[PDB]
Parts: sequence; C-alpha cells; structure tokens
Amino acid sequence: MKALVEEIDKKTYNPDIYFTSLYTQQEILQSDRRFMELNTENFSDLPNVPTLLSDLTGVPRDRIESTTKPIWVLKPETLREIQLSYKSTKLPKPKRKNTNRIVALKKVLSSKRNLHSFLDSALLNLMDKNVIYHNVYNKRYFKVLPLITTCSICGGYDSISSCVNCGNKICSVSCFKLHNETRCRNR
Amino acid sequence: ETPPIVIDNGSYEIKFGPSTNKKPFRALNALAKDKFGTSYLSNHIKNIKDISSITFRRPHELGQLTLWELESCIWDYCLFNPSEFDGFDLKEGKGHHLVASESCMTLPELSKHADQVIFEEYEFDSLFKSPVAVFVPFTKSYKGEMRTISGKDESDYHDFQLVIDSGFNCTWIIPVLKGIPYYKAVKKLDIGGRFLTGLLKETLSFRHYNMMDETILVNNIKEQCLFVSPVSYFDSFKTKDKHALEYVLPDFQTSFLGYVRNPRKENVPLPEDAQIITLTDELFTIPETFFHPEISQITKPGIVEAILESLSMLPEIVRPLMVGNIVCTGGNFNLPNFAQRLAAELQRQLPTDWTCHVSVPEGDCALFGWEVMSQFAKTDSYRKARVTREEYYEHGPDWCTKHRFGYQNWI
Amino acid sequence: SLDLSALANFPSFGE
Amino acid sequence: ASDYKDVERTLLKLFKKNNQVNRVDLDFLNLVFTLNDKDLTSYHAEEISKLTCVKNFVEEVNKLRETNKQLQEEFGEASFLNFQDANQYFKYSNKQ
Amino acid sequence: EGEVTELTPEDAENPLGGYGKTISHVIVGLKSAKGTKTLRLDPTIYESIQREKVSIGDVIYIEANTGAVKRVGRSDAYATEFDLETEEYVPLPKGEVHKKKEIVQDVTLHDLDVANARPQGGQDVISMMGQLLKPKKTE
Ligand SMILES: Nc1ncnc2c1ncn2[C@@H]1O[C@H](COP(=O)(O)OP(=O)(O)OP(O)(O)=S)[C@@H](O)[C@H]1O
Ligand SMILES: [Mg+2]
Ligand SMILES: [Zn+2]
Ligand SMILES: [Zn+2]
Repeated sequence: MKALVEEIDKKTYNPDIYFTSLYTQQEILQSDRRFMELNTENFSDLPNVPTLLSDLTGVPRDRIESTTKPIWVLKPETLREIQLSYKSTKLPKPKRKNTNRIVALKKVLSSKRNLHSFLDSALLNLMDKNVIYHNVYNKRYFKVLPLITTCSICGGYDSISSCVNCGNKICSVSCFKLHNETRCRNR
Repeated sequence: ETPPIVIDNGSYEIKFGPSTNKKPFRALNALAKDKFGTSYLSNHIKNIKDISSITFRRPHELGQLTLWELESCIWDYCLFNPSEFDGFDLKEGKGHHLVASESCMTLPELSKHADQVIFEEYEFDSLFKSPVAVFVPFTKSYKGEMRTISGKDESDYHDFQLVIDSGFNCTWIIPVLKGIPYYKAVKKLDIGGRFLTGLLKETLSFRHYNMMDETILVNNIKEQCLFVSPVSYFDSFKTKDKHALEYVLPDFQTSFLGYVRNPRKENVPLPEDAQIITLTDELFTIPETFFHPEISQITKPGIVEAILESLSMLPEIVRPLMVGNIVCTGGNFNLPNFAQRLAAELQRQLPTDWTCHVSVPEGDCALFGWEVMSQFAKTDSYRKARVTREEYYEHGPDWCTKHRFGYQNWI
Repeated sequence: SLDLSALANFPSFGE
Repeated sequence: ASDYKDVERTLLKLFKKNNQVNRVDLDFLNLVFTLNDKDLTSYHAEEISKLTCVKNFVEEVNKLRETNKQLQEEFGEASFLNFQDANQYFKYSNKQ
Repeated sequence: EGEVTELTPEDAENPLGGYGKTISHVIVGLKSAKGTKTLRLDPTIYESIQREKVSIGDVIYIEANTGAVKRVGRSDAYATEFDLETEEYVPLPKGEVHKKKEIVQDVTLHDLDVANARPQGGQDVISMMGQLLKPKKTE
C-alpha cells in the first residue's frame, strides 16, 4: 500500500523538486499582425498589411517584416474602369466654372491617395492621432471574463492536453494525428 | 418645399431613400473585378456568375472613407439612376435637404474633404451628418416597434441612451448624453463583421477544402446559418450534433448562390453531383469571438469588457441610467441570440442593484439606423440643427467639421 | 447632488 | 473495508443532496439545549434575556419607515418604468 | 451565495485599537447570475472563510442565520484553467446573491428528544470518539 520508510540522499533529496523519468512584445505583435491579416477582405491585398500595421502600431516596418512571419492601388486604368462603369448610370447634368475653391475641389476629387498617406501626413496632429486610434481602445479592463482554452484542431474542451513537441493543445487521438501530420510547427 | 433625402453611407452597403418613403433601398458600395478583368459596380455584384475569385475594392479603407473617386461613382449610381430604384430620381441636387451618416471617428482632414465635396460638388441646400448613434436618441419622437429584453429576469429625444453599433468595420460603444455623445467614453471594439467573415474564411479553409478565395460564398454562409450560443460555448458544444446544418455548395448550372438545409427537417433529395459542406462547430465558435476573443487567438478584449470600460469612463450619476437604456443596432445584431447573450453577460458583471434593459429592433437590424435617421429628419430638431448652403459658403472649409459636425467640437 | 448640477450643464443638442 | 470506501462516498454524496435542502436548524431555534449547561450560567442567561434590544430595532425601523413615508409624499406616484431622469432614478434607488 | 471575486481584509485605523493581529472587517465580493454584491463581514466570518480554504473563484455559501460558510466548489468559469486538477466544478448560482427563503419541515417530537439526548455538536477528540460509538438506545 504505502511505504512508511523511504531512502533519501542528502545531496539529492529536496522537497522543492520532484522528478522521475525513463505576452512578450514580439508575441503580441505577431498576434496583432495575425488579426490584421485575418481582417482584410481581398487575398491580393494580403501582402499590403505590413505598411499599414507599421503606420498604425508605430513599430518599424523592417522589424515586423523580418521577425514576424505572416500566414499603389489606383492608376489611370482605374479611371478607365470608372469610364466603363459610367455606362450603367443614366441621368447626370453637369456644369463647372474655375476658381481657387474649385481648384481645391478638383484636387480632392482626383486624390488617388491611400489611408497610409493620410496617417503619415504631418497635417494630422499628435493628439488627434492619439484620440483617433489609441484612446478609443481599452486601457484599464483587459480581461473580465474567464479564460477558456479549447482544442487547437476541433475546439473541444472535454479533455485537454499539450503536445510534447510545441506546447499546443489537443484533445484526442485523431486530433493528435492531425496536429502531428499537418499543424505541428516547431518540428 | 421638399422632403429631405436621407442616406446611410455605410462601408458595406448604403441605405438611402426619400424621407417620405417607408423602407430604404440597398447599394453595396464596392467596385469589383473578376478573374478575367471584367468589372462590376454596386448592386450589379449580385449578377456575377463566376463567384469564385471576385475582388472587392471599397472607399472606406479601415472605416475611414479615403478614396473619393469610387465613392462619388456609387453615389451617382444610387441617386441619379431611376430605372433600377423604383423610379426615384434626384434631378439636380440643388434645393434638396440631405441628412447623411459617417463613421463616428473620422479624421478631421478626411471629414473636411467629405464636407467639401458633399457641399460644393453636389450643391445641396442644407446638410446634417453624424454617426448613427447620434440619431438613435430620436426614437422617442416616433412610435417605434422594437423588442426589448431585461437582463434581470428569465423634447423629441431620450436624454440618456447607450448605442452598440456593430457593423462591417468595427463594433462601437457610443454613449450619447442628451444628443451629444460623451466622446471620452467612446470605445472601439475592433471585432466586426469583416473580421467575422475572415475568421470564417480561415476556419472553413482548414476544416474543409480551401475556401480562401470564395469571399462572397463565405459571406452568404455567414448570412444564412450562424448564431451565438443561447447559454454558453460549452452548452452549444455539448449539443453540436443536434443543431448541425449542412450547406449546399454552388452549382453553376442550377444556382449561382448556395443554400443551407436542415438535415432533421424533411426536405427534397439532393442530386448526386452536389457537393455538401457540413457545419457543426463553426456555426457557434465564430460568433463567440465577440465575448471570448481568446478562442480565435486574439489578444483584444471582448465586448463585455469594452462596455464595462465605457461605463467606467462615464460620470457616476448617469452610468446606471446608461446601463438601463442600452440599445443595439447594426448589421451584426440580426444574427440570433446575440442580444440575449449580451444582456445576460452584462448583467452578470454589474452590481445587483442595477438592471440592464436591452432593446434590439425587429427584422433586419441594418435598416434600423436608416429608419431612426429618417424619422429624425422629419422633426423640428433636424430643422434647427441643419446647416445651410450659404452658411457653409460664409465659413472656411474647416469650420463645419470643427464646429457643427465633427468630434473636434465635443472633444 | 452636485453631480446633478454638473450634469445639467452639459450640452443638449445646441452648442 | 478499504474496498468499500468508494461505495460509502457514493452513498453519502447521493444522500447529502436531499439532506441539505429542506432541513431546519434545530440549534438555531433553541430546540437543542443540552450543550448550554456547559458554557452558560443561569443568571447570565436570564440577564441577557432581560437585556434584549428589540425596542431599539423597532424604533429604528419605525424611524426609517416614517422617513420613507415622507420621501414617498415628496416623490408622489412611484413607478418602476425605464429611467430617463437622474432625479427620478436616484429617488427610486433611495427608496429601494 | 455566489462566486468569490474579492477578499480584502482590512486592519484597524489605529494599531492600538485592538489586540495582536488587530484584524477589522473583511470585504468579500460575490457574483451571481443576476449581478454582484460587495459584502462587509465580521472577522469571525473571515476566520470561517480561512478554515474552509476559500480562494477567488470558488463558489461559496454563507448563512446569515448562523454565520456558517460552506464551499460549494469551483466555478465552471475556471474549469479549463488546468487540464488536470481535482476540483468539483459547479455552475454559478441562479437568482440573486442574497436570497431569503422560508423553510418548512415536519419533525416528530421524538426527533427533538433524540437530538437533545445525542447532540452532534462539538469538535473535540471526545466528541469525535463519541460520534464513532454505536448509538445505543437509552432511557
Ligand atoms: N443575417 C446576417 N447574419 C450575420 N451577419 C449579417 C447578416 N446580415 C448582414 N450581416 C452583416 O452585417 C453587416 C451589414 O453592414 P452594416 O451594419 O450596414 O455596416 P455599415 O454601416 O454598412 O458599415 P459601417 O457602419 O461603416 S461598419 C455586414 O458585415 C454583413 O455581412
Ligand atoms: Mg453603419
Ligand atoms: Zn480536438
Ligand atoms: Zn505541437
């Protein structure tokens, strides 16, 4: 049943250790980059994320490009495409005249510049950028609901165990085989 | 004299129509191109047959309306064309009252450009624009029909109201105090319908064959069969098989768009050439990212935490009344059981003294914003608050966005 | 009570 | 008897659920009085019985209740409707 | 009854106020299906909490009639905190945190007589040894 007498070596035995045998900044940056990658709609726009994320988060672009592993939009051809789209519309009645304000209107109606340029533009002041992007996010309450961990393969929760190789969670023999064959990253 | 024209300039679809009209129209504001290069505009996207790899281009880059060319193109298509939209025709624009909407946090320069174009390129007589949450308090002025649920059981505007605007871009927590939102308590939850679609993309690409390019297909899949767990994630996972549904993949010879079947209910046999995709866990695990972003490996906080922080930043005396008068709107809220779960989870965190009353409009929740905006447009408050064309001409371009519309006045 | 005095001074859709 | 411990645990767990719910604490209601002889004294017990503070509780309850009556007179028609005023909600919270 | 969210013992404003530890009231926050409530408890209840080994997240049960603290178990919220742990996970209590209920029982007079003759109180060695003894009928 139970051994009332146990042999211990003074050098080896210690209660602090029992043994028998036969987010970091980079991590949160990677997770945020994954979220922004998953946000975009068009697949062709996937490799355009790093510039926008560098503009938003503020980290240098080369650092996110190198350390973090993932997974110029308008032309005169866009004007031609707009011209082809004109055929659907039916009833315009235009007229214009020239002045400085009209020149400004023309510049606005011929921008063809991206949100990255606006964010990088010096006209957007520091506190304006702060309120527009950083202030709206949560700053005090970070997690009030419980933390729920699920199977990385099928989302199950009845049984949970961590794979020996990379430390990610699985739940069953079938999920074990699936992870080992296709999902395991570090091997 | 003419009734005002009301437009909801959403980043995904544009709701518009005369204030006299009962229900608005639709305009999916996006210029799309196919694999072979043919282009489609606005509602013509519904007419595509090769749905496989169509690319969407939109003017709202990240909720901010940047590229004005196509925005003007879709405005022209939606307003001027009378053939498609039931004979409605905006003849000249001059002498027409326009009330619009915009993202609650727009850059001052971008809002300046917006006001400039909408005032001088189109020459409207008067204009009023603000986020939809600003128009929400005016539900008191009309006899609305909105179902409400309390979390503790199984002079033309309301002074205190809290609006949860979950749309395509982001989910907003906008508490409005007597009409002006308390912009310091405005909190942005980055999770939204676009991210929900992307998450469905990734999950379906892993669990089943690669659907990483079928954007409209997955959008329809999200449209037809999705739900938040009525009780909790564990409860839905226990009964995953009972509530399972199967989705019929598109058949180009018979139906350009797919459809969902209920296996339990008796229905017609499928032809043998039809491929079927079963959904057993992605039905509920995808919407759960609103409450538990950790499930999809997202570091961002959830909706309940955002609401709690927004309440915290509010003045102490008004925050319980703000809790009691929370109203939900936006495209995402029409998926079943979201309002009930929001109410229950919010009540579980508040002190027992307070009670939360959650009211969500019936029917398509996307049309609610336009409805309340139009009903506000036909009130004396709109007559007082509107800015006239000559008044705009009197001031510099920055004046309108810095004083009468934009957040720069209330910050 | 004084918070109510502070609250009543908030803008009410005017300026 | 070591092999029978699991059965004992199962049976005790089965019985506790019904035992705990619908029982009246006889110790609380002074129905059990055989331990009192060990730690209590006759004159001390009778003095504590004489020195009970029911009157203070009743007078404080009546004072609070008359304050509530005055507050209800000031407020008027009380209702549990959805709150749109700080004054009304604050007064209702004070009442509750 | 509810799930423990906070436990913040407070000391007296002055060290001379009390003896030894000089422990004042304890503040406990309980969570239920209908909300949360912050309670102010006597130091005796704090001692009971310590005896029952209650930590944050455990579902507890306090009787204001007697001052008895019971540990129902661990909340289902923290079910997946550890993949292997011996804890009786229980759901969050329904209703309000502070529920008042009227309990009615039918008991015979012989039940009261037996309760007085063989009381179950006491945690001494003698008390436990008597508990182990057979319950022989007595006059
Ligand atoms: N039945 C539905 N189930 C789930 N999602 C839906 C459903 N119907 C519509 N949606 C989504 O709801 C959104 C509708 O867009 P809106 O709520 O109108 O946002 P928007 O106002 O157009 O753009 P914003 O305001 O700048 S975020 C889209 O993301 C749709 O995919
Ligand atoms: Mg919208
Ligand atoms: Zn699994
Ligand atoms: Zn692994």
